[PDB]
Amino acid sequence: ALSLTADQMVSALLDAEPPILYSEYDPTRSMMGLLTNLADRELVHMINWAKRVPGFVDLTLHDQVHLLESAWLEILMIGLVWRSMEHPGKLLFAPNLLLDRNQGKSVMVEIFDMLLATSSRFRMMNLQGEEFVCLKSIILLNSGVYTFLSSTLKSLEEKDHIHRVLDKITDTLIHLMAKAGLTLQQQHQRLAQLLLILSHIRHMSNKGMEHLYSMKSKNVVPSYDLLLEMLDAHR
Amino acid sequence: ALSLTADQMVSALLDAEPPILYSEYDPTRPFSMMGLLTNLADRELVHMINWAKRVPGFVDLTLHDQVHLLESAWLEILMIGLVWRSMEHPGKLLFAPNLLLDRNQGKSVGMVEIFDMLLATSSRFRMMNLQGEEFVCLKSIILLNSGVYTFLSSTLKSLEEKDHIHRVLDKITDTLIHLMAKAGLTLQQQHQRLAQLLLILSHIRHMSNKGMEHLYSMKSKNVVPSYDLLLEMLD
Ligand SMILES: Oc1ccc2c(c1)CC[C@H](c1ccccc1)[C@@H]2c1ccc(OCCN2CCCC2)cc1
Ligand SMILES: Oc1ccc2c(c1)CC[C@H](c1ccccc1)[C@@H]2c1ccc(OCCN2CCCC2)cc1
Repeated sequence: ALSLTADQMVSALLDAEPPILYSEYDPTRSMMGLLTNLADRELVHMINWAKRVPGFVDLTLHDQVHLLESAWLEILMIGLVWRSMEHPGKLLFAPNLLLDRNQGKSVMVEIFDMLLATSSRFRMMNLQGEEFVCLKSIILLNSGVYTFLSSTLKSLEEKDHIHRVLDKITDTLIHLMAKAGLTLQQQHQRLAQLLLILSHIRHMSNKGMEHLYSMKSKNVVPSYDLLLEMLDAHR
Repeated sequence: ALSLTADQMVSALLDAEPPILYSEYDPTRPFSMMGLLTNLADRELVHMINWAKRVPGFVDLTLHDQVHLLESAWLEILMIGLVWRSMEHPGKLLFAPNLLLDRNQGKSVGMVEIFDMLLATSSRFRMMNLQGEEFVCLKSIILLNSGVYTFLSSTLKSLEEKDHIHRVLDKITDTLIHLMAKAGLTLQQQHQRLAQLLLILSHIRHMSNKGMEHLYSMKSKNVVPSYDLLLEMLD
């Protein structure tokens, strides 16, 4: 896992990409309903993607669940922002569900606006697909790593492993930038620009989690046990 | 500001550092908690405004954008300051030199949750052996980055403002790399450490959101600094 080359890391991540799902509605002849149904179906595929992120299945089941519990909304969001990049002023939730900010005003527009701004920022930077899949894996590995409130020997080893995998993704990002002919200065500047966007994505997830919690619906935040069930796969 | 050398940037940030304040209580009296922390935070905010104006490039911005940046970043900046001065006190948070608290003392006034996250950040700083020069760079990055994706304006002036902010952020990136090269780190180690440092900022954003949630939940008129209060201090 930690022996992969930069190109091999990229190929692994590109091959692991989840599919783009459609919204489920009768196109012949409810907004939050549609988004929730979409998000729920994406989550199943996200679990498959996560297990194919180099290093992720080396972790205990418990730590895998903790990471996904922390990162799942950030991952949905960065995927949406990536899909939306070439659609200025709109969010491509699905190919049959492309919404502008006005259509967010039915429940939400605050969140829509933050996502739209991220998409624009990605457009301004000319974010590449290879960079995107690196950033998405970084979110998965990083978002929950500081909240392992455990200091068992096992936990120390798990955190050390995660930071080693995060280092390899850093090396990989730098490599893609060197491959594109960027100077050393441009490389570290772009690395920093990309990573700083992750704090905003964290911010957006927190705002969105605040909404889901306020709905006071039993199933709207994925339980540890539900995440456990999807992750704890038999063979 | 964009013409400062790396060493000049560091010197300017080091000289701009705010003082360490004390908690205001009669130490001869029996040992409220939120009251002490709030009084401390309020007095720190005044010095924070002073610090911000000495961050190279910050006063080049419009008053309105300065307020926006501080509105977005002020709790993150208090938190990173806390985590930094707690670095050499494992298991404790050094709110002030006369107010060193462990997690059991956080349980008095949903605070232990926030205490635990702060403690974990301090431990992460400790393990990375974070340096003072690095810390002031990171704090400046928070000030400039946290609000830059939420200006929600695309006037010519706002385009110029965002461009300037990203140029200053780039210079701070250059500065961090130079500090690491000065310390003898290889190019690989430099990029990996830059990444490790910046990824911690997502967790600090997370912590600020959790804390803002508490302050808002108090329903007290002045506990979240208003736009116009920040404007008066920034005049
Ligand atoms: O590609 C995507 C599909 C749907 C979404 C997003 C990306 C980005 C955030 C969205 C959002 C809008 C308003 C409030 C909060 C978030 C929305 C979305 C809606 C609902 C969600 O949660 C539904 C609950 N559901 C239960 C288990 C997991 C999710 C997640 C995301
Ligand atoms: O060095 C510092 C002084 C005080 C603090 C911190 C750092 C870190 C977060 C703290 C916290 C504890 C519980 C909940 C939220 C945050 C607490 C703190 C307490 C109160 C605060 O807000 C008071 C309101 N006040 C009104 C204008 C500005 C702040 C901010 C930070």
